[PDB]
Amino acid sequence: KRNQRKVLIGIVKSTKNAKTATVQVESRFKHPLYHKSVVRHKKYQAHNEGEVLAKDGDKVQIVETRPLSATKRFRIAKIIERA
Amino acid sequence: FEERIVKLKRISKTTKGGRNMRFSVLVVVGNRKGKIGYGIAKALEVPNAIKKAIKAAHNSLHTIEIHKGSIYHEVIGRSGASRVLLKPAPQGTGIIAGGAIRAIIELAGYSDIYTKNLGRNTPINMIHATMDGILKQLSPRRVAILRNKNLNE
Amino acid sequence: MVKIRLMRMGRVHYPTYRIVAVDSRVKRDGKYIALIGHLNPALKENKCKIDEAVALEWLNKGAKPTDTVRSLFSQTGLWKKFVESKK
Amino acid sequence: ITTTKPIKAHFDPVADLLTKINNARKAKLMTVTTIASKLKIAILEILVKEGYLANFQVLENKSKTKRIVTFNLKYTQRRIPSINGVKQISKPGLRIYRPFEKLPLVLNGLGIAIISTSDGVMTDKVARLKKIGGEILAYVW
Amino acid sequence: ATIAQLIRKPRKKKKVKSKSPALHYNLNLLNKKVTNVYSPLKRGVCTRVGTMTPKKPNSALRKYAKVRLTNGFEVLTYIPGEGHNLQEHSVTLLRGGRVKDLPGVRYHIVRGTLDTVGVEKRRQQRSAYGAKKPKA
Amino acid sequence: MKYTGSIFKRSRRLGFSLLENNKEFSKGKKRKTIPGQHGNRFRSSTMSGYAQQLQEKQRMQYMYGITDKQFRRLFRLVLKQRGNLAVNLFRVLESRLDNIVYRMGFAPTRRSARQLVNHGHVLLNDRTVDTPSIILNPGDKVRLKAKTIKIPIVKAASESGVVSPFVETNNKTFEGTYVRFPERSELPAGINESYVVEWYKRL
RNA sequence: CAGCUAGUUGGUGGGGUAACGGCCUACCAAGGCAAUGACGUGUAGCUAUGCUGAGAAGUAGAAUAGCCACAAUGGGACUG
RNA sequence: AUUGGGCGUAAAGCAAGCGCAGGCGGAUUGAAAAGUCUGGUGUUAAAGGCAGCUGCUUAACAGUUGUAUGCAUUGGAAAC
Repeated sequence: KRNQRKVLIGIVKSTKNAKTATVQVESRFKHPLYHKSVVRHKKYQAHNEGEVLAKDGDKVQIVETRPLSATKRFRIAKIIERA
Repeated sequence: FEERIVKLKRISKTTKGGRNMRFSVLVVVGNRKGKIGYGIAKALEVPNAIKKAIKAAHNSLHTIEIHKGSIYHEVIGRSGASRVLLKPAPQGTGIIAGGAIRAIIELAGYSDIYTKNLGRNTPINMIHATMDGILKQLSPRRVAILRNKNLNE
Repeated sequence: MVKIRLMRMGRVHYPTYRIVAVDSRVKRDGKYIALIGHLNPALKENKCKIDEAVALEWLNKGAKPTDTVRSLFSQTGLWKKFVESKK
Repeated sequence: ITTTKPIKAHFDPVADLLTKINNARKAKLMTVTTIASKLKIAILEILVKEGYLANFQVLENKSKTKRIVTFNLKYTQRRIPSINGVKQISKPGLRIYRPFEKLPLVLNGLGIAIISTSDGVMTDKVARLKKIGGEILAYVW
Repeated sequence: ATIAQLIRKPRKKKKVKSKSPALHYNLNLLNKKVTNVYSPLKRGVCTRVGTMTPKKPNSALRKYAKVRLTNGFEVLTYIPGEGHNLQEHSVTLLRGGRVKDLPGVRYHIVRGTLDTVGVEKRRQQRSAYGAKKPKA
Repeated sequence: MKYTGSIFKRSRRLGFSLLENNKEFSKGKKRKTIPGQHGNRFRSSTMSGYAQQLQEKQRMQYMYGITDKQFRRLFRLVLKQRGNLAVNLFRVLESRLDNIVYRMGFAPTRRSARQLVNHGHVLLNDRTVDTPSIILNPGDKVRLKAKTIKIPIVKAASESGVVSPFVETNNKTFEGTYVRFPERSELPAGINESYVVEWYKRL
């Protein structure tokens, strides 16, 4: 089983769009020449299958997959509890 | 003791009806084994100014050590907003520096050294920065004595 | 068809070929997959050493030699270790 | 015991220690007082095992609410300190991280660098022997 | 400043400009447009020929030229040598180089070029002022 | 140009004998003043580091008969290797084929020796040569091609020749060998090679 | 250069395509991107590399090589 | 001026204050382990650069072998 995965913990902003949720990710990277460390946001997309209704504050995990549609590209893999 | 000069300057002060053009000179003298001294003195004519500067220099010398013919640790020469950098070059490369820097280092009987001027370049401040850097250098034996790890550690 | 061909890597008047495992639809002296020894077809008397390691793998998963490559495959004995291991 | 004088720590431990040690070295003083922290402790003993300072005792009240520490500096009868220069590379917001293969040697080995890779403070030479790089606390020479 | 600030505001260089830009611009016909291809030297045709006085330290009378490039730019230009052959719509060739005596003037004529004939009776260094090797 | 007009003027201004000792040995009442109309008194008034460094450079490359760019190439090539700088540089300069022909003593002057080398009169390791810039290594054998020995200019040098210990030769068979590297004190020392070697910060 | 975008966002049925897919289609909702720079302006083939620098790197993308785009200009499709 | 700059009189501290976002932030104990460090694996075309060597009468030059770098993934560590 040689398919790869990107385990990136995110945060669900809003699923107002029907059965589709918006997740936010914070990757920490070193600035190329200043050597300082900064963390940036990059919103991602995963559609609600219906198992759990993620409200505000739900932070989950994401796995790769085929292109499900334009601007909707990844699917949920593992869900972590609220806070 | 080669007593090489570096720069003579036609300095002048003004008096009623005329200029006192009284050119001076800066000189560096070195035994080539550790004795270094510099002399700045003002006089009306070249040879007497040279003699005064040589007397002032040779009057006040001081010693310095030899670590494989070169400095062994980093240092920056801070003197009057004029920095000069000295780096412990590998044995083979040899002397590389400007006018005053080469004068001072060669007259010290050194060898390979890495140098680079920073800030101003007026020769007297060059000499002051170089001497301050070369003398603020600590010997490894001296730091070893004031340490408990004097046994080559 | 991936073809074992010649690549004239050298100055003027002095060809010096590295033998190449390159596809048919690739120009001369282009990018390839694996390297096959080299050649200096001016110096004689075994100036034509070849790796013998991945060339046999290429032949065993599809490869087509050429006449100048037939020559080199002949003396070194590639045929007598290839067509019999084929069966 | 019973220092009867209020003391307060400045800011990040490495800088709070280096400022005091440099001011004490310049002012020819003997000891300075500061609040205690485990990193500050570790740097204190790694220094004293190199013989760069005298007595240092961590002190607490009649409770475990506040812990402080003082230290004396290695002197001579001629009254010259054992410390020559100190400078920190790590800085709040400007942390440095150094792989072993590019580890710097302070003043051709004469100086001392503090490199807390994974097991706390350790000398640069013993870290080179460990061939373990990492974060670098400060330069001491 | 603080690294927390330079991340917000990166550094910028000074971006020094060319010492003589007129020799750099090119423009064609047939959908004319400029592509500033940094030519070492462009030809031209003179439009005005005369003389101007230099500034304070010196005192002379330097014969100048007002030449139009192969593009649309117009530049002042100083002639070299003893005498000249400016012919009032004579096609010339241009050369860079500053002149301290003449403010505004920032060019020279390559002498020995298409029309401006080089000064004769020149035997020292024989390259400027365009004089061939004299017969020995 | 690879050839020079006058040679004694070079020794005049440079103050270094292009020959062994006969450059200014009272030949026609030979002198030592600087050439030109202004040899009266320019003794030492602007002796700068740059001036004397150029002086040693020209001294170093005039007695070898070299020009600038190829000398720069030689310096780069000798800088490519590892060791001491000045002595290795001098070893490379003493590895020149024409210089070794002169040290053979087979020709009175380096110019005649160089013409003989160029004209094919010199054969090296049983191979004919036409390049005066060949690099000789220790243990390399030389002969006089066993041909064109009937030269009046080669003879009186061939019998009368100073056999330096760093290169050995057989007079009658006209065979030579580059056995060991010449030493600093073995060759003329009127050249301060150091000022030359650190006169190049080119790389 | 402060808003930009309405197949644009998301779902449903079908078609389509070497295959995924608003790619299109019939229906439903108004959503989505954006100061961490959207949209716009001008600029430019990208990379290995060349020149320089001790270095962090500045700089052009020469010959040449990998990838990309084009064939007077703009569209269409067969065949393979 | 990240390595590698300053802001009294030489260019440069906003007239001052309240302050969102952001940046940085006391001490102690545990966990996880993103960063951080190190182990393996894969990969990072050739030419070119470096070094050696070979062959050009030798450099110019042609060729051979070795040589870095970064990323992904995987075993650990657990000072910060």
